Amino acid sequence: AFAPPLPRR
Amino acid sequence: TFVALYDYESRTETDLSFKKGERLQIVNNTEGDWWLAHSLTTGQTGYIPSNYVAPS
Repeated sequence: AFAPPLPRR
Repeated sequence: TFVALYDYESRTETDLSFKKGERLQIVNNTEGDWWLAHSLTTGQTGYIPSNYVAPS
């Protein structure tokens, strides 16, 4: 769960 | 061909967005956190995030 939010590239 | 597990929602027009089910050919980037794949529909580019897809 908690999809990894785009880590700003 | 890779498969998009989680719907990747891009915020810009550069990287295309894909829902759960869209497939994309991996171009490069074996690690890191951002790979570039080419959709097999319109034949365009789509920087797919290393996360949200999986080889299958």
